[PDB]
Amino acid sequence: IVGGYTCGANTVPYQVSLNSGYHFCGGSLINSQWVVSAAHCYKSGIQVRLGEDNINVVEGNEQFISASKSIVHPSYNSNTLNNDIMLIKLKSAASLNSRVASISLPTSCASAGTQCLISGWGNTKSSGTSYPDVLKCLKAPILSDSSCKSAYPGQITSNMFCAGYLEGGKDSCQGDSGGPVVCSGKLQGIVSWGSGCAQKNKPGVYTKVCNYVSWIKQTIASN
Ligand SMILES: [Ca+2]
Repeated sequence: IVGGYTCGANTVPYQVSLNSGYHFCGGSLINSQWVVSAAHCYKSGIQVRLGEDNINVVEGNEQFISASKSIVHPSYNSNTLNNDIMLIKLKSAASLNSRVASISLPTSCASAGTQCLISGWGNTKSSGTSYPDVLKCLKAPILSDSSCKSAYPGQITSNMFCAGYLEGGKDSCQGDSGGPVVCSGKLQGIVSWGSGCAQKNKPGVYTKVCNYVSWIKQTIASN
């Protein structure tokens, strides 16, 4: 997260860290046994880390649970990043409390102008590299489809939306991939892609979760 603030320990209780020896992506806990992330975060051997703030220090509220199955969206296209969404089943149910909790799925899509919260452990600089150890947060609005398509001609599908600031300075960045975009208490987006981080006229692009609720629910109900 570039240009954000320190969330505060366990203030984003649905945020998870995907770990393969090191943090490599975020995700969101949608129930006691399932996490949703980006398909471009797929790899074998994932451990899901819940209840984290400092990812390099054991602080007492963590739960470390291995993944038992990963399901990449059937129509994911790695070249365009269309359908950039993945489900991860945990080997055992998480223990839900005030610091580890699930985030609701949306019943309706959020409209442009809605303010959302984006969070992650990604890079905090637009030029250079500095990775924080504690969770960072950014408040950002959903941008109009027109402004999003104008920023990225020929690249935005109906399964994507832009959020952030056209003037730059504030954005998600490398290492935030797969993490949540939460608006009015519902998961509306997944950190997907962009052109660099926090550059003028290049806002972040996010997977539009409201298009995938049926697939998510049917998949969880049969796996
Ligand atoms: Ca920790």
